Amino acid sequence: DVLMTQTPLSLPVSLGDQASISCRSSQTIVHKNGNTYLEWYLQKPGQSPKLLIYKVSNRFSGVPDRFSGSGSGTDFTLKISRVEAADLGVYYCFQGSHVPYTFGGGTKLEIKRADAAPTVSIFPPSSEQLTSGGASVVCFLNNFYPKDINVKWKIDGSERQNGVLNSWTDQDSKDSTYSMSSTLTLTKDEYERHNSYTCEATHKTSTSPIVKSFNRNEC
Amino acid sequence: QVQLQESGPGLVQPSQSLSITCTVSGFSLTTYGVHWVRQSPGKGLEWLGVIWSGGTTEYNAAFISRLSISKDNSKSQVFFKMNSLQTNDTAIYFCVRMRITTDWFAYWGQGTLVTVSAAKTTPPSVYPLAPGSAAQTNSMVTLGCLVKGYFPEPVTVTWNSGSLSSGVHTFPAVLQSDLYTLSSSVTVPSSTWPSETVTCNVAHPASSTKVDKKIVPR
Ligand SMILES: N[C@H]1[C@@H](OP(=O)(O)O)O[C@H](CO[C@@H]2O[C@H](CO[C@]3(C(=O)O)C[C@@H](O[C@]4(C(=O)O)C[C@@H](O)[C@@H](O)[C@@H]([C@H](O)CO[C@]5(C(=O)O)C[C@@H](O)[C@@H](O)[C@@H]([C@H](O)CO)O5)O4)[C@@H](O)[C@@H]([C@H](O)CO)O3)[C@@H](OP(=O)(O)O)[C@H](O)[C@H]2N)[C@@H](O)[C@@H]1O
Ligand SMILES: *[C@@H]1O[C@H](CO[C@@H]2O[C@@H](C)[C@@H](O)[C@@H](O)[C@@H]2O)[C@@H](O[C@@H]2O[C@H](CO)[C@@H](O)[C@H](O)[C@H]2NC(C)=O)[C@H](O)[C@H]1NC(C)=O
Repeated sequence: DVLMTQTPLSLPVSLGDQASISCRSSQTIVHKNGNTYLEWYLQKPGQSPKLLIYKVSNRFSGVPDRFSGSGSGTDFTLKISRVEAADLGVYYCFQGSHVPYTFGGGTKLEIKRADAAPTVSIFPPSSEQLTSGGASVVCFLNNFYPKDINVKWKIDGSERQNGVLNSWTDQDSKDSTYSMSSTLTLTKDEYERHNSYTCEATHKTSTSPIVKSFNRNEC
Repeated sequence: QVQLQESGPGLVQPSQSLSITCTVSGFSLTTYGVHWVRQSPGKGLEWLGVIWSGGTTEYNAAFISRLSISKDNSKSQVFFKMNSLQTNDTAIYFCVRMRITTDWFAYWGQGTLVTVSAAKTTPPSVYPLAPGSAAQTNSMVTLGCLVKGYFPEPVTVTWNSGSLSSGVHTFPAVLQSDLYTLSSSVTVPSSTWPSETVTCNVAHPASSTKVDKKIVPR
């Protein structure tokens, strides 16, 4: 099989700058009909891949002039000029010259932007959930940059690790930020044993952690 | 424009088979080939096979023993079937027009998320997340929806029947006690809610469930 190797794995780029992405094939990829079926795809967050470049260097109808493909033999390159926020996602090369057709591993284009602190919100268990016997406490940490962040839960001042489930969004195409959800799940009975619930975020934008809290008895 | 609409089951029992129909509009199956591709977090994008306009099929040698592609040109349908599915076949499967020479019909369908599991279909419980009754007020208020205890993926979350689309974060689901949970947040002006209603709508196609939960102040 033809092995397609992409580099880099991850590529941060400022708005307006040029991104360059490499794809190498383990052997030549000239179809018997003479065409070199090297294609470049972009997969935006939440979407299917979309064709950008076909037959090495041809822009697919409708694709902006900023995207250009080149190369020959076993060495291929995609260049994205004047990068826009909407260009983020995962770029893949593909060869369709020798069966089985194969894809590269992908290159994730990340947009650089100014640091932004998370907007932190905490939510006690809903009355509906408590009625069913459960108690999830939810914390959102939204629209921050850079992506690195830590969340800590405290119950009556003591750090709680067990029962926390975290989830992270891809980079946002509108504002180039990241978001995170952290959910502390307890039984109703455990939940009702304690009073103070705290979500603490540590991010490079603040010296001190960002704290949101509530007291179950003040509900 | 081209559409490649897919139908078929999301949930397949281990060792059983996966059948997907791809209904093509916008070009003739008598003139263009259709490819099948899958995507997983572990193996990335894998090309599975192709059916050329005249009916010739080519398959990835890794799957040829258990993969079948066929079509009906007059109905504009392409049929994918794979046998003997195991847990490492969990993926999103796509019907695709790719590897183009001259045509304008390149298109990649929305795909069919296929989960290979003996676990049972279960609808979600949906809980509204309003700020705490003693929570302070800001110029923008964040609300949410907790979607808990469902199987399999996916769910679709919307806000105000899809009219409230900006300022939304719907987080990836996490699998715990053999069931998925996710949350969705939406941020709106404090001068809007609660005077203006905010409702999360959750659809879980596998259980045929559609639930609306109004976010009510506590
Ligand atoms: N010089 C060419 C010429 O020679 P002859 O006219 O003297 O035969 O044509 C040869 C092909 O003969 C015709 O073959 C079709 C049947 O073709 C297929 C099938 O459709 O089932 C497919 C064949 O596979 C190839 C091929 O060997 O030519 C290689 C594939 O990699 C692929 O490249 C396909 C097609 O060309 C792909 O077509 C598309 C596409 O889907 O992307 C669509 C087209 O509209 C067009 O856009 C083309 C592009 O131009 C790229 O080529 O892309 O071709 C092969 O598997 C044969 C199989 O051997 C059984 O024949 O099946 C016959 O059609 P039917 O009447 O419907 O049976 C036709 O009668 C033949 N004349 C070519 O090989 C020579 O190089
Ligand atoms: C994908 O998985 C199959 C199935 O593997 C078996 O079943 C799985 C659910 C899991 O329980 C594994 O531990 C099992 O081995 C792999 O096929 C098996 O491969 C081994 C050789 O490596 C062989 O001894 C088994 O007989 C194979 N079984 C079948 C039904 O083919 C398969 O290799 C995996 N594919 C890849 C690309 O890794």
